[PDB]
Amino acid sequence: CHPRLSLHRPALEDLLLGSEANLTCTLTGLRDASGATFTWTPSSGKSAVQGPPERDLCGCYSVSSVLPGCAQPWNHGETFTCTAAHPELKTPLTANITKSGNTFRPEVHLLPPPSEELALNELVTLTCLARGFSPKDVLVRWLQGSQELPREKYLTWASRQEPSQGTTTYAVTSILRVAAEDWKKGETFSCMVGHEALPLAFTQKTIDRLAGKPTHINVSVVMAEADGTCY
Amino acid sequence: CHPRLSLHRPALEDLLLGSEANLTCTLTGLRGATFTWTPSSGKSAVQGPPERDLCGCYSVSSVLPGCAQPWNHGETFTCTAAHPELKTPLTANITKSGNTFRPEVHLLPPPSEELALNELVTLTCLARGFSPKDVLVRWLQGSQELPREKYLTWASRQEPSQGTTTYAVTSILRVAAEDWKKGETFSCMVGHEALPLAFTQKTIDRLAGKPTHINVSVVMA
Amino acid sequence: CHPRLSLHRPALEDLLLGSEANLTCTLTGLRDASGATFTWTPSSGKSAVQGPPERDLCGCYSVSSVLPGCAQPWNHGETFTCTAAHPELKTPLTANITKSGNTFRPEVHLLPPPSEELALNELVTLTCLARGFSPKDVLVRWLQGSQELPREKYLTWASRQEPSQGTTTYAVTSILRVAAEDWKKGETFSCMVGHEALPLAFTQKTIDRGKPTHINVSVVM
Ligand SMILES: *[C@@H]1O[C@H](CO)[C@@H](O)[C@H](O)[C@H]1NC(C)=O
Ligand SMILES: *[C@@H]1O[C@H](CO)[C@@H](O)[C@H](O)[C@H]1NC(C)=O
Repeated sequence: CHPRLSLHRPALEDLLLGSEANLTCTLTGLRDASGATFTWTPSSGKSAVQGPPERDLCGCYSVSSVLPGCAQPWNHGETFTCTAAHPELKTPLTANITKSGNTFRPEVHLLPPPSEELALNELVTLTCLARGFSPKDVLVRWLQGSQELPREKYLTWASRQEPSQGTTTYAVTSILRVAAEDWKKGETFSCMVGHEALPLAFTQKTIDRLAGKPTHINVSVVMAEADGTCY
Repeated sequence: CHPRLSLHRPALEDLLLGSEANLTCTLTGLRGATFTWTPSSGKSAVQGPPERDLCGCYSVSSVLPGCAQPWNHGETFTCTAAHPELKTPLTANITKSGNTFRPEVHLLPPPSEELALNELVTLTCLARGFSPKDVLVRWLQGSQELPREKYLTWASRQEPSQGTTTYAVTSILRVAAEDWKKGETFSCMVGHEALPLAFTQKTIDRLAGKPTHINVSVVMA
Repeated sequence: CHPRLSLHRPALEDLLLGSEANLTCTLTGLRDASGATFTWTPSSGKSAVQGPPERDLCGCYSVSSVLPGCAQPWNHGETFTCTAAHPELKTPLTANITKSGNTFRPEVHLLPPPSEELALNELVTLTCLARGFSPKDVLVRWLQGSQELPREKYLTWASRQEPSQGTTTYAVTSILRVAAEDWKKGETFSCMVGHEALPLAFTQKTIDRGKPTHINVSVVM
């Protein structure tokens, strides 16, 4: 039915681990096609190419656009605007976007395997929880030793909003299943989280067999020459 | 503009808690209609009193109630529709699932980095490896069941193995530090179709993360 | 020496395990005619079945009245009624039943094994104790790991009334005997209790080898 125009933030995986940074601005409710060419208030190379539209419920057309090169305006704190001229409305429709403020940084925790899984000796599982961050975009990757595991080895849920104790924050989880022989050989596994509010955009926590439910605390302290003309 | 038919399995919150379990056939059109159910069951249904969706065709539903024992008994249900815009009647059907699997539930203790700020401790519940993807999760404190507005549970994704198809789901609950240091206990419950007694429970308190022995030695040499 | 009529309740195993519900109405005593007219005052269509020709002592002919489908009306608060009239007893009589109020939730403990047999290394006992619930209807089941043990590997007493201050609460016990190799190896067990005052119909406690922590500190000069 009637058209409606929306704006979309740049993807998180391209700002952290990438080079290019494309914004995008779509408009649904287009009948077949139109002569809409968009307007963007910083216009340094506005290669706003649209391409073939997509089909909706019972057959409809929706066309969009992009704009490249958005690292330094998006992180420095610029502003953007998208608007297009089209038939099926009175006034041409507009939209604006800005990098958010009033953010929080995530608290990352890596939990050891439960004690019951260790006796069966088939596989174990390691849980990675991130908690209390204000925008809802995150990245979770795993490492074994120092080598990154491929994406199809683990499972990550989505970011959701947790019950309120003040400001509104979010959370996420992930699990990885590894062979129970390697847990006793002494390998290490570690979890990485990438978020906007962190200082260098990534942080990590690490766990192996000794650190984390050890059933053993051994510590030796040797203090050598306590009466020893300290200068 | 376009016709469509569906069925739906009865919801798990009604199959497990209070047995009044419905079974829904929808039709999305009329851009007047009669439905027919092949198991007799005596009690007839009620038609939808026909809301609209997606800016378009107003759908119409009809619900056959009182079918909680033939669902678990292994019976089969089909519902047959009719409409002016339909050339033939449409039919579809639904059965109970076969070759189920039961879940494995774990409750993990809070990380020790968290106890140093004196605000709130975090408990984590995980359930893994069950074949039909429908599940329930409920938390407790002692015996008092907590209201649902106090925790957060995720959906039920599919986990990456090569053997079969299995699923998993998580949940967190943040309780106060003063109640944690007193020795209050907390529990996590999971409900599944494939469990024999329909519920399983795990609990925790401020012990059971503490280590079993500590060896310190100070050498003045 | 002649009985009068009264009315029983549904079985808790059937009412909790999701299957069905019945309701029984009985008189007996003498081998007389089959004009035992059982009549139910509320009846949603499917009325009762005049039951099997059961016998009791000196030919005391018992037949009963049993109706299916009694979960939702019993649970939300109806008030059922049974009336009867006999060829000998042509003077009719009636009884009533009602789901109770004034409920309390149970408290379940599991207790570790008995140092005397902890040294003997032959067999160990685990005792489950429930206490303080309002009707005299419970279930007890035992588990190991995630697997349910059969009902022949333990014993359970009946629920006696406990004497204490003011109100009438109840209690019941059960014991389980298991060999020592898996008990010292680290296998775990569970005790479950079903009761109609709990909001999710069940609770469950588990036990395993509750010890304190060791601390060794040594100074070497
Ligand atoms: C952004 O647009 C909204 C309406 O779409 C308007 O209310 C708001 O003032 C705009 N903000 C700026 C900074 O232009
Ligand atoms: C009923 O369900 C079966 C699968 O159980 C399917 O193969 C069939 O197409 C369905 N419809 C019928 C028999 O009309």
